[PDB]
Amino acid sequence: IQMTQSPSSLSASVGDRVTITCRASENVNNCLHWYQQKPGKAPKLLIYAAFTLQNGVPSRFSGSGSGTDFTLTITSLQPEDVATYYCQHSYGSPLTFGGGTKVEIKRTVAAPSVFIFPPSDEQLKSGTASVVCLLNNFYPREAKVQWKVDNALQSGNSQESVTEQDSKDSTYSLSSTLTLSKADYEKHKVYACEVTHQGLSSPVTKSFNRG
Amino acid sequence: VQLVQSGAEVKKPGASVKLSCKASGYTFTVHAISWVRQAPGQGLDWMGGIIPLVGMTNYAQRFQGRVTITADTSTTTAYMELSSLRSEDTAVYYCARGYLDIWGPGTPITISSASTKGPSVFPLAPSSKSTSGGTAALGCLVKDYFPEPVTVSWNSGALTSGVHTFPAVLQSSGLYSLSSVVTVPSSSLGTQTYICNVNHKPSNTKVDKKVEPKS
Repeated sequence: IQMTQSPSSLSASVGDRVTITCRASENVNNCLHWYQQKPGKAPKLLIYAAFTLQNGVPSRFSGSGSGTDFTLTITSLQPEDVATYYCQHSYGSPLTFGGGTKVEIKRTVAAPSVFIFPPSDEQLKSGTASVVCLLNNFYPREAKVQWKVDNALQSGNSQESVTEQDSKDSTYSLSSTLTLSKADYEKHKVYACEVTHQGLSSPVTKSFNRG
Repeated sequence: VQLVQSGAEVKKPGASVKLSCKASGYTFTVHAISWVRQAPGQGLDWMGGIIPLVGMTNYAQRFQGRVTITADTSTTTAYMELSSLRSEDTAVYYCARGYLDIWGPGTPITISSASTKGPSVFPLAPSSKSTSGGTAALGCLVKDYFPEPVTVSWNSGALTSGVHTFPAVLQSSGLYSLSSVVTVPSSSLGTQTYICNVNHKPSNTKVDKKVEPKS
């Protein structure tokens, strides 16, 4: 049996009512269950038998539907509900899951706090210099991070990673890591990361001198 | 109620893997234990289950011939053996108790010819360059490991507020790297202790690094 969820993702504000749908290719009566999953964690059962709330789950989660058409509702979206929601049918075998609906939060703009870390002495002894720029607790997710070495704009030697949306405050954090050989690192004096973001009225630069 | 699963592993193509799921806190024999795979793109896929009372099993047809599910009541432990491993078997493998209440934390299995490599761990030391207002950031850089995942805790799990462990990046070398950071009061860097605990189970590597302020 084929399980089809919609939408694939949605964005709502805290307090909004969220509606997610699951469509089964054939009748499954009430053998339809809902799960919540956050990045890096196991799924958690929310609702079984299409409407029965699992003990400990808050009452703002409710399910309805019968046959082929099912709805998961969140009546007042809370920040900790950011997650992907999965339906699953158990009418016979094989058990199969929907493709998931990602629920994301819209919130007010928050500027990043910006931090920079010079390479450790232990890493330098190994012959590599990683420089880390951290953007912490910002919203929305889009951010621009540029590296400058001795005032020259870099390309080609950095990698970025962004967190999932925070379950308490709905923000993101981002890291940008510049990696050079010890020799190339010792060719230059000033290392700086410049951050542009919607919540910053001007770009923020964090810099240090190799010494 | 608890399900504890065996650790992450890299396996060569064509190898076999036997995953384990140790159940506790409930009558092992009276609950079906299912194995559910979660792979990028393929999503969640049930592979089969077993009722440890008489040991009756049941297998998704897609997985018949390669999968064997067993259970050992004496040790309240369920097993899943997957043979003739291929690249598309790369996934997190969950055991879950019967719908499925209570899931284990999953066993990440990477199918690859590359050798396991444990991480190098470096401090991201707090300095004036990592202060914002009265807040200081500090962290650990966990570089050059394979396969995923590394897990990071701080102060043996006692420090969790304000921690961000970033998703790993893939370096041009084909090794992984990530950072784990936390924000703390800048005023107490002299009296508080901050240690990152890094575990790379595929290599059984465990590292603790005390992160000291720089001046």
